Amino acid sequence: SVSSVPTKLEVVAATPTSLLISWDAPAVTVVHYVITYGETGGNSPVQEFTVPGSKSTATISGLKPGVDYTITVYTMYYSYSDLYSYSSPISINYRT
Amino acid sequence: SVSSVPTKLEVVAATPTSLLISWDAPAVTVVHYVITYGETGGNSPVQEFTVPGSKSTATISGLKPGVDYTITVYTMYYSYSDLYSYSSPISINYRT
Amino acid sequence: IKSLFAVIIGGSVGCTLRWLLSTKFNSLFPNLPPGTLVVNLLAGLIIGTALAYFLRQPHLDPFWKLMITTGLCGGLSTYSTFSVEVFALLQAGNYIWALTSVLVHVIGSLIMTALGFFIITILF
Amino acid sequence: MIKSLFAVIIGGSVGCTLRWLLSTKFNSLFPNLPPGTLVVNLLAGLIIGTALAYFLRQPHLDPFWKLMITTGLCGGLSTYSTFSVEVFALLQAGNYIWALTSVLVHVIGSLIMTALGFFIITILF
Ligand SMILES: CCCCCCCCCCO[C@@H]1O[C@H](CO)[C@@H](O[C@H]2O[C@H](CO)[C@@H](O)[C@H](O)[C@H]2O)[C@H](O)[C@H]1O
Ligand SMILES: CCCCCCCCCCO[C@@H]1O[C@H](CO)[C@@H](O[C@H]2O[C@H](CO)[C@@H](O)[C@H](O)[C@H]2O)[C@H](O)[C@H]1O
Ligand SMILES: CCCCCCCCCCO[C@@H]1O[C@H](CO)[C@@H](O[C@H]2O[C@H](CO)[C@@H](O)[C@H](O)[C@H]2O)[C@H](O)[C@H]1O
Ligand SMILES: [F-]
Ligand SMILES: [F-]
Ligand SMILES: [F-]
Ligand SMILES: [F-]
Ligand code: NA
Repeated sequence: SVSSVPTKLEVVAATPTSLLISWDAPAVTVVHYVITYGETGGNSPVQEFTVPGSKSTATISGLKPGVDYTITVYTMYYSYSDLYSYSSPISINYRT
Repeated sequence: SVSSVPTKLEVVAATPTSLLISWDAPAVTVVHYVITYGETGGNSPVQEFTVPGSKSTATISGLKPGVDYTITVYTMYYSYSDLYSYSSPISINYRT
Repeated sequence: IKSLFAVIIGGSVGCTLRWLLSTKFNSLFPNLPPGTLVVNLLAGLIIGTALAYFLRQPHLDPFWKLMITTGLCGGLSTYSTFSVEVFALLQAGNYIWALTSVLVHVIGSLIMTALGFFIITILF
Repeated sequence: MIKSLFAVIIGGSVGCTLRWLLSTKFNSLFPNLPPGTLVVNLLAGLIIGTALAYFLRQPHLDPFWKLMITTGLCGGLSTYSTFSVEVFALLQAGNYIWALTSVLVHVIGSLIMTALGFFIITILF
């Protein structure tokens, strides 16, 4: 009954080559969040990196100016039934 | 297989009206030892008192001179199967 | 074999209770899962009352003593789930609640055993 | 709910039976820190830790096997109630040094075994 997916994923600050994102944590023990990002035109490899469970923001660097990016976030979390497992993702688009 | 009854009950020192007794502890978690004493001729009420599990001696006072006494010692102890229970006694006779 | 039935019947009742209470309640407060806490506190209470009661009734069947302690209290309580909860909190950088979980489970479980023992001793 | 109930009972019965045999056989050898009760908690900590790391890497395995190993076996094998009476008895007997030692060794020991279980499997993978 408790959701392990984050909510309110959004870009709070941007430069031409970077984005600062934030999200609301789900009501479960999150061990780490996984952030994925890639060019929305789908001939470009998607990259990922983790951030600790205590954090609810992340910086994405090394982007190209004036390009549409798709950014997703999911959790690796502890629950009673499933022990360590991965959540479904939450997703947004943003143009540098 | 492990005995909860003490061993080597004996009088280590005596006056006409008192006895100092000692014993070897059994290989179990003893919570307290119970000491009983009374006149071996059975028209006399038996008295008892406890001593902490850490102690293995006790003093008996207020005895009559030149009288045979029966002195017993048993334990209240913890074990896995029986939790808290009382041991069988070990017993000696001693004439003041 | 008769002793084995006491362990299995008692143990199965305890494990089943732990399974229902944990899956129903643990998710309500993830920093200190309340289903796992309640089963340990409750098992502490039952073993404490058994401690005081069996002392006064030395001639009870060893079948009933075994079914209540090694069976029910053994199956109901848990140390393994207590560990993964704390381990997960440590991995998540949540040290304050990892410490709090350890203190509340230990201090809480001894307090419940004391209450079980002294309530029955005060009655008898 | 019935297939899940079998996993809990089969796993739980195996764990409880193991705890019963190991405790009655060994606890009396060292009464200040009963070794049967310690070993079952340390062993359950090891198994749950290895499960933690393994099931993460195999996310689509049957919930029957996960339930039978964790809530069943590890749940039935480990014990908090026996841990309490042992400590309570030591406190009543005035044996404070071993009451403290029992609490530290069970807690610190059980977390260490869970860490080993998790990191051994993570290091292999
Ligand atoms: C019995 C001994 C007990 C004490 C042992 C303490 C060991 C702690 C350091 C081990 O090394 C860590 O390994 C993690 C991987 O296993 C890495 O986490 C990375 O990967 C994790 C997911 O695998 C994420 O949760 C983290 O946020 C991310 O930093 C982390 O960088 C690295 O330092
Ligand atoms: C009393 C005896 C107990 C013995 C058992 C000890 C517990 C062992 C679990 C260690 O887990 C580590 O926890 C770190 C956090 O606590 C994680 O750091 C992660 O999170 C940190 C911030 O919270 C970042 O600084 C790190 O880079 C990042 O890897 C790290 O990955 C993870 O492996
Ligand atoms: C930390 C978490 C919470 C812990 C739970 C609460 C503590 C447990 C109850 C302690 O029980 C008492 O312990 C005393 C001390 O062991 C005993 O005194 C006995 O031993 C004393 C010390 O030798 C003597 O002075 C007394 O006369 C003698 O009754 C006493 O009988 C016993 O009822
Ligand atoms: F454990
Ligand atoms: F916990
Ligand atoms: F408990
Ligand atoms: F203990
Ligand atoms: Na258990």
